[PDB]
Amino acid sequence: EPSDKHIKEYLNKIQNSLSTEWSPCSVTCGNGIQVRIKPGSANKPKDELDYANDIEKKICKMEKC
Amino acid sequence: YELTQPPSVSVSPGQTASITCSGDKLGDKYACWYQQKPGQSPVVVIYQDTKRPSGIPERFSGSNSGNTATLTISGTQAMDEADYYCQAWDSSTVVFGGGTKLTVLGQPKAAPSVTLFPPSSEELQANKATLVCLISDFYPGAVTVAWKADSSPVKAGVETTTPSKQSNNKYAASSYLSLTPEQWKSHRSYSCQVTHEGSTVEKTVAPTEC
Amino acid sequence: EVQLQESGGGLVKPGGSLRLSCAASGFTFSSYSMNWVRQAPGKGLEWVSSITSSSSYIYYADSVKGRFTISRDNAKNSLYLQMNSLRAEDTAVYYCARDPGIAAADNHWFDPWGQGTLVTVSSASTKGPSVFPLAPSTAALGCLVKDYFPEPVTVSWNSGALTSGVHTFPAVLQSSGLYSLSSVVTVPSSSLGTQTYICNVNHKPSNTKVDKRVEPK
Repeated sequence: EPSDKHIKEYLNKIQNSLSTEWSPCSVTCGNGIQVRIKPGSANKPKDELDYANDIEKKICKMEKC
Repeated sequence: YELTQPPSVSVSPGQTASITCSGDKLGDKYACWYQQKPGQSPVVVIYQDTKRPSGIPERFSGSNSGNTATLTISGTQAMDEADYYCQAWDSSTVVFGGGTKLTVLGQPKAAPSVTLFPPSSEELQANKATLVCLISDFYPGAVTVAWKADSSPVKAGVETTTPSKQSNNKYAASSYLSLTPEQWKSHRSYSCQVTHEGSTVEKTVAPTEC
Repeated sequence: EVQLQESGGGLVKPGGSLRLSCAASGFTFSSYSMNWVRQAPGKGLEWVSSITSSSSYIYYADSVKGRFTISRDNAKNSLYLQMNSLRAEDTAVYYCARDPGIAAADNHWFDPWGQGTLVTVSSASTKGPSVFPLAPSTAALGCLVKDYFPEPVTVSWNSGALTSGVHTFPAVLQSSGLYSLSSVVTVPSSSLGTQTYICNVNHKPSNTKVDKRVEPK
């Protein structure tokens, strides 16, 4: 269960690719996270986004260990 | 939401200054730090808890966890003296800490340079007269200014600033004595006397001199 | 060069209204959230208001709610702050500030800041300065800037062509409630006959500029 602060750290890390498309997995081995902008928020400019309203997260499990 | 900082942190040159910023579950938020020198606009030195903008000296670092964001200045130099403000974000409201004044102690002592100007001819012909005593490049930043008419302490017409930091981290101050042209022309002299660390620098001007 | 320049400050009567503007350049103004921040003299920074790129989301500090209105004109690369029902405690330098953060991560900071514009809420009247030369005896010469209100006064030398050796002293508040300051420049004594020295004293609150020539004797 990754904390919201750690999820926000990944959002900042991939700030250049953050979109409504699921991000790459945060790790290449083990349990990581994937993040995206909600499809229903696709038409909001970047500065009008909000973590609690507009961001989705899901767990990913990579096997390249 | 409220952010709290110590009002004052002091450090010796080359030592580490630790400036804290505190708030309820601050570690779950992003913190940033602004530097403000006297008479200038704030400048961000740390953002996103730990990130340092290009151009900011490498000796500034930051962290944020728990209930404390920490600005760390390693090997502090005199030029790092400033007020430091932390800032966070809570439900679209931007919150600033109250600010920490960073003092670098143990800097070299410096006696004040004192320049005393007589009343200008233009001001005298306007039936006014001001003696202007400009005090600069002293450290530490505490002086007491007294004026003499010939050799009598002046008890009226004196206005003196609080010392303020210069760009070289020494201090500046100014003192003004208002008098009449007839007082200026009729006394043998007037003196501005600046006492710094128990020693005094006196400058004198006279109407019968140029 | 990313730049923000505020204008519109000055003296305003209690209960009066004033509109500040902030002109932006060097970045795509229309895509950034913009903020106003203020700082009372000798006090700390206090956030005032924010507006997103499209003006769709606006927020105010509780201390200004119902009295101030933030707005923007993207076509003019301009940010505005309409200030109504002003009180003595609104006296402050007002700063324009860009937010280049990552809103999706709740990650907000201000960079850059404008130079600020001073708003003085007072019942007193403006007074422009009386400027006198401080003739030299390297030599020191300067200008005495006497009896003005309110702050601030700026002083340049030779229209900004002379910057080295310039020391403009912080103003003294006087018993009359008026301010006075001095600016001095240290110059080579040999130039005292050849080089023209002029202090340019600007007191925007009274719409007064004085260019005082400072000659020997």
